[PDB]
Amino acid sequence: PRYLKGWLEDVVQRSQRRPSVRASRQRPIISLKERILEFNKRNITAIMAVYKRKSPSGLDVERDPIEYAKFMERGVVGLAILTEEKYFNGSYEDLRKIASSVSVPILMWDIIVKESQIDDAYNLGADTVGLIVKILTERELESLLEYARSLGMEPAIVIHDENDLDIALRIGARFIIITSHDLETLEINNENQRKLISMIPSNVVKVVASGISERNEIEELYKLGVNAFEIGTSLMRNPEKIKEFIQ
Ligand SMILES: c1ccc2[nH]nnc2c1
Repeated sequence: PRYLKGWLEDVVQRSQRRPSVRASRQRPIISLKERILEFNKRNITAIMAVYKRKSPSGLDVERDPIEYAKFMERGVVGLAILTEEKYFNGSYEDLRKIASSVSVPILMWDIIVKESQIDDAYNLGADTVGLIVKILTERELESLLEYARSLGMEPAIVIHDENDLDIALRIGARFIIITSHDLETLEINNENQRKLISMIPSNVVKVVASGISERNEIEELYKLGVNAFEIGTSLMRNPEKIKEFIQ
């Protein structure tokens, strides 16, 4: 990984040490990227709900993971499940239970630094993972992107800024998450969001993550050509908002 400081440096060490999990998957991979393109074609709003009990910015909630996933299943294009353990209070067990219990594609949301975590996502039943340009060197991103593809996954490459986007396009990303989360400060910062969306080429499926809490926000972003929307903290607090997002 890159040289890092702070809570991200802690998580990267934790990820580096994390043992490979005993698990095996119960259905073939379903491409999240392709399901997004199918929603788009059907003129259906494509929401990726996130399951997480805690977040480094302070979310703290208890909700049963299988009940949340089944509630969400009919409304979402897919689910992102936290498996990072310390700051999000997730676990691979949450992903094992969810991916065996619902039919929609699953992204395993974690800080991925090594091939064996991608093997963990595959063996736990996930269809894809995020690879974060701020964590990884360009060489490690190329290597992990190819490794994920070799398992039949198309990973989402996560970007925060223009330097990240230049790397994501150079390595041949076809699936990007644009996040407004500042890893320092841990605040939502949308100042570059519109510019970055406008710089993503036609061959790349784009998803936004930015503390979305209103249908109006999704509406405005869809007009800019965003394909799907990662929504986490608002749905963890009020799951019933899924209707407002997709009605
Ligand atoms: C990993 C996987 C998905 C993400 N969405 N925003 N930030 C992410 C990091």
